[PDB]
Amino acid sequence: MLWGYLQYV
Amino acid sequence: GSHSMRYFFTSVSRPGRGEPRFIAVGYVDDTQFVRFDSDAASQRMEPRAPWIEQEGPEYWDGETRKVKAHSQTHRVDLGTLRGYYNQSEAGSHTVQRMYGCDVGSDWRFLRGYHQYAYDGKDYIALKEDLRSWTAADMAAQTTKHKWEAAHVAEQLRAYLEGTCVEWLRRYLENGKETLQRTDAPKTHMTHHAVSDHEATLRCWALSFYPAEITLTWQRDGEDQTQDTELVETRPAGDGTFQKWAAVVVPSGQEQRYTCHVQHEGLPKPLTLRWE
Amino acid sequence: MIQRTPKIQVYSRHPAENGKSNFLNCYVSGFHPSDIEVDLLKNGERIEKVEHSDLSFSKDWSFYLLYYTEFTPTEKDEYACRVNHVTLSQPKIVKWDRDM
Repeated sequence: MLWGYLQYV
Repeated sequence: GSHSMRYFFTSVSRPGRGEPRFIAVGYVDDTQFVRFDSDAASQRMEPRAPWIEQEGPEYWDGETRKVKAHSQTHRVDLGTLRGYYNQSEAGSHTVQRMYGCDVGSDWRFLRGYHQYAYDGKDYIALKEDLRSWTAADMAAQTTKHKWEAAHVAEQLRAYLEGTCVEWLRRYLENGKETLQRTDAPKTHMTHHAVSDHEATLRCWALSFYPAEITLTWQRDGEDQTQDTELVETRPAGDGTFQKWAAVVVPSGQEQRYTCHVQHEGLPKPLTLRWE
Repeated sequence: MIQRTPKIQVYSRHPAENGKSNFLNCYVSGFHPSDIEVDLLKNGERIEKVEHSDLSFSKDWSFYLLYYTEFTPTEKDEYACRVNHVTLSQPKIVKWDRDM
């Protein structure tokens, strides 16, 4: 299951 | 034994040929189980192992929703990084991201990881302690600082210690017959004459799982690392793996040479000899 | 920018036996960037029905792909893998040896 809480560089 | 779940994401810009390519794959140990490709027709996360096809529409919809969100952040990332490195709009660049987690043989959280590359070199990575970041360039310090302020490592640690390993164990249970299997290598040797005074002895390991294997030759029990041609372990296409190791044997010396195979699927290591 | 040359292996999935159906593999690995052209050849001409795996990458960030097609080996037919990449000044051809 993927992480759902991504962020920009 | 130990197990892992790992997601691999590649984004590649294509200036003047539309949106960036985005490809996501997920693996448990050496078995691929999901894919997404932005250039494919479906626009869904898709099953690649038979045991994950049993997950219902809630799973597939949610993984599709998340993978498309990953695709969009990487799209913005390509633009951000190009600005960070003062690069022109014309060239094609590459971002790669990998994260996932390991459990040990007690099935408890062992290791967690997250790393990111720009144009094939390290850009930023989560440290072993899951609290801080290692930033390669001066450009990556801007990212490090952004991520520290938004407490990303805290949120990531929670995933790696919680969701990541819980779903790993679920997959290991659900796909028991595929993922908790070992296929022992099926082994043979071939012999082919170089000339009149020497011959190549090749030791083969086929149809094995998982990919981890040691294949070595010895002469009179002394290891021949420097004199062995060893190929990269390669996929058979059916979920198993292949490897070989070869040595050049002078005439009359075949009996001096032993090939040694170590693999998790073997009751004890093998010692093979041409005779 | 970083550029790494593909390593190439061409091999069958099962030990090759004339008249018995099999899969011919071209495994490309160790390469960067990910744009690569791979063709399977049968007596020098391009095989049409060729599939490949989904792009993934190794610990050092370099890419790998398996290209593959259903085939039935015969005593006379020769197979090969032809690869082009930015690191190669010309397409590199590797012949299938039913022994490597």
